[PDB]
Amino acid sequence: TSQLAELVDAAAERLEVADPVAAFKWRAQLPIEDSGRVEQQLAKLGEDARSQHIDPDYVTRVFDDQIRATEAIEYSRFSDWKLNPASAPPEPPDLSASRSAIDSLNNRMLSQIWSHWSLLSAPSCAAQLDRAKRDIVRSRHLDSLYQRALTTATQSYCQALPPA
Amino acid sequence: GTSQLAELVDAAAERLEVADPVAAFKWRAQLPIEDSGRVEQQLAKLGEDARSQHIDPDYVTRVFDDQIRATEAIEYSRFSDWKLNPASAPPEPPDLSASRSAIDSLNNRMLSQIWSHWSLLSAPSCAAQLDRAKRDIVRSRHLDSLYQRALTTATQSYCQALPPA
Ligand SMILES: [Pb+2]
Ligand SMILES: [Pb+2]
Repeated sequence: TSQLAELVDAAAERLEVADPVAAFKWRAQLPIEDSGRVEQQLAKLGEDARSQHIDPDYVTRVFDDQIRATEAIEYSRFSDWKLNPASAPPEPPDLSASRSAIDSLNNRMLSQIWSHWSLLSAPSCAAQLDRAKRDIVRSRHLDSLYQRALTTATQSYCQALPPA
Repeated sequence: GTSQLAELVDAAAERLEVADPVAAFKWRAQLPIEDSGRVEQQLAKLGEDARSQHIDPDYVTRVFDDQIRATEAIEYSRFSDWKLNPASAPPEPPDLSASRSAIDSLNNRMLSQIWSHWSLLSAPSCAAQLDRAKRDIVRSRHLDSLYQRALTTATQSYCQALPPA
């Protein structure tokens, strides 16, 4: 098992929430973009990082990637549902429920980042991440879109700097 | 041999291809893809255009509702792509004037073809001749899997229902 399996799995788990979020927005006719909200979600995460003495700029970069990957999945689903609306899940969970699940995933993600700091900042990170991704892509039989989204979500992981 | 519906299906496909410059503009301008009120205006004008040529406006409204949804679907797919890789979004894309003119011309080509092929669009042979036309235009325009799906959605109301006995 890759030593980055937990963090790449958490990334994938957070990507799973794009679908019910999209489903809800589709039915409610809400826009996918929410620049104000994203700006603020990243604010809290930055401050959480500072509290644990985790580099906030690294954290905000990673979560920005994560959020864009999620937005990409929502747009892809809207594309599919414009082509064939019958596919749109009729009774998705409330957006507030999805957002609370996301908040909890974020906390776990940040904890896994801190736990793996020495590895994320080590030269073996690129190799370990490619292995973690390859394993999870196969084991979850992730489709093309989710493979791409996972790449985007994890693209800044190995940018961590070792402690002073 | 060429489907009698190839000219119509080719216009539909060329009109779908306008999704690309339109999406690139909306992306840079930070505009959403959708606008229900805009689409209802566009559909209303198409109905008026149909009436002017004594084409069934309800039929034209259904066909163009499908065409517009299919176009939106392409626009959303590009937005997905550009969220994953923002550097791939076309930089400093041109404004929508060319796209506007193209859509006006293609709307007119489509409507005139619906009149020209009305008997076929109403006949049992429509389904197979639509299939033949789609195959021929997918090839001639080298349409990828996204545009193949979109062309299917755009043309799904072309063939009219037949008597049930
Ligand atoms: Pb580990
Ligand atoms: Pb899961």
